[PDB]
Amino acid sequence: CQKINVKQIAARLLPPLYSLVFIFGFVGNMLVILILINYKRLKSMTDIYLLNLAISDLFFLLTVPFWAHYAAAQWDFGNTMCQLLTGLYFIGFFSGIFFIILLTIDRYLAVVHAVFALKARTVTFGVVTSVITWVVAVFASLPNIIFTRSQKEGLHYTCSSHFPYSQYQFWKNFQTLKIVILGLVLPLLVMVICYSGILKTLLRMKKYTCTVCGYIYNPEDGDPDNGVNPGTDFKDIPDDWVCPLCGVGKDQFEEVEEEKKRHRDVRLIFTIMIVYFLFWAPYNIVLLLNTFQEFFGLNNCSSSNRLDQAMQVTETLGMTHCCINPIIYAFVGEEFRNYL
Ligand SMILES: Cc1nnc(C(C)C)n1[C@@H]1C[C@H]2CC[C@@H](C1)N2CC[C@H](NC(=O)C1CCC(F)(F)CC1)c1ccsc1
Ligand SMILES: [Zn+2]
Repeated sequence: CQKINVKQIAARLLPPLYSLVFIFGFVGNMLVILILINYKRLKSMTDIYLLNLAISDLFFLLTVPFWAHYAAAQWDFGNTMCQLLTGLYFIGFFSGIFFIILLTIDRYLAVVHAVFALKARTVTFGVVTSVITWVVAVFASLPNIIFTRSQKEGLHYTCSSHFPYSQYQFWKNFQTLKIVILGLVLPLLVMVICYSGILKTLLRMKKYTCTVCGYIYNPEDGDPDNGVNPGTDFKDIPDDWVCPLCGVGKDQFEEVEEEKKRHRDVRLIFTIMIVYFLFWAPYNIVLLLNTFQEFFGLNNCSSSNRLDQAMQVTETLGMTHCCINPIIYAFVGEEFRNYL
């Protein structure tokens, strides 16, 4: 068996691709950072988390031109930069998802537990949680920065991670589960718990009109005369209940179209999380497949080279995501459109 040489392809394909993701990302993110302070004026907890999410992206973007040069030639920046850039990449990766989860839990706290929302959703506490988030991200990145060095291999310089020989398999497995759990498994649980909890709180809030007379059932008012307590969802009401005006069943009732512009905050943060999974989930799956190829997949010569190739391709897609977040704000968020 023998591995494949991708240097010839990558030295042609990666430098113009990376440079453009950089141009479009640096410009895109700086526009976001500026508009959040100079127009939006950081009024809520969302504004603090979205700001830090754009900083984590810029941190990721700062490393991009260095990767473009390394792909095209070699590592001409030394050891200091090698660790410092792999650092900003990891710190930028972890804090990025960490702030998306904090933007998810935030919407779960605003929709559900509305009484606790107004009580504990300050700008000062938002900054405090943000300081501790950037710290946790650093500690998560820390082992990966340490085992990264820039070494000369024959006539070429490299900037890669080299785990300790004696415990090579343990660090390979431990770092795989740390990236996969904190980047896919953990936020995926948060996306399931929160958004199903938000949707069930939203659903209760919907108003239903009688298609016969026009009676609008408000959940907040209910129907005490017939025995329907206030707050109760229309769907949750027994079928035997009739219209308090004409006397028709729940079947001859339709959903009132909603101006989901309150829920525009929920609709945007949902797109940030969903689109994060289109760029980062393919890499996270392949990472688990490549590390656990023996006893959990195909360990053969051909399949291993295919897995390593798929890992580079899917980490290239994941990297591209740092320039994608402004496009979501430009389309989903009506506020960003109003600035132009
Ligand atoms: C070079 C280059 N050219 N284009 C890229 C990407 C921009 C595509 N790069 C480099 C490849 C490397 C090294 C720094 C940064 C950027 N990448 C981190 C990978 C990391 N993954 C790992 O360290 C795992 C590897 C497999 C394992 F050992 F089994 C477990 C750990 C990571 C962390 C968060 S996302 C990816
Ligand atoms: Zn009626």
